[PDB]
Amino acid sequence: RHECMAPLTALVKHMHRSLRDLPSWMKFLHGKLGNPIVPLNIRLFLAKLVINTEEVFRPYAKHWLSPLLQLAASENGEGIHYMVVEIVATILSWTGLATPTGVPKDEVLANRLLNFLMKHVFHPKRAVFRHNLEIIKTLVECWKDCLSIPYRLIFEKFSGKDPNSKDNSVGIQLLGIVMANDLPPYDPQCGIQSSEYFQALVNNM
Repeated sequence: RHECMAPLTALVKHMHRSLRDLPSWMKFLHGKLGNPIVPLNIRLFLAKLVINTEEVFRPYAKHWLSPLLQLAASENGEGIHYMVVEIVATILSWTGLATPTGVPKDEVLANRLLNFLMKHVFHPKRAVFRHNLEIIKTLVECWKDCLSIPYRLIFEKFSGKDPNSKDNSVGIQLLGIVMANDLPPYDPQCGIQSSEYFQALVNNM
């Protein structure tokens, strides 16, 4: 809870009230954020400020998302996954008002964050884990454009070593949640085998 910057939020609110690029000392911030070469502390400061004041620069999300998007990628000290979930929720606070489809880079970074989340979608508390579950639910039900189901590693995270343990069921749950949308059940070019990829399902059942 690094908090020594509330007057920055106050002045941002005042500038919004006292006053499609809007360089109200803003494009300077966008440039200093777009480069992924800066100590992570400054990234944390700007992340807190945008998390507090996204509503000010609402008619600029179509350019705001991409530097934030690459900031989310490779995000490596007060708990990294915390700020990860808040920034992804804030960047998903809109659905059609801004979307990651204009450049190949946005789909690339969307795939990267997908990989990170699905390799890290678990918590023993089973409620914040469920919280992650509706996070994936919301993102898959909103975007459907930059999304690219891997079908390779998800195979073994639902299948596993075939134990009696209740470990891989998270994979089955995430498959069901993402398949609540109209996504294809299985891409033959993905998952390599694409045939016994469901045999693992029947063994798990």
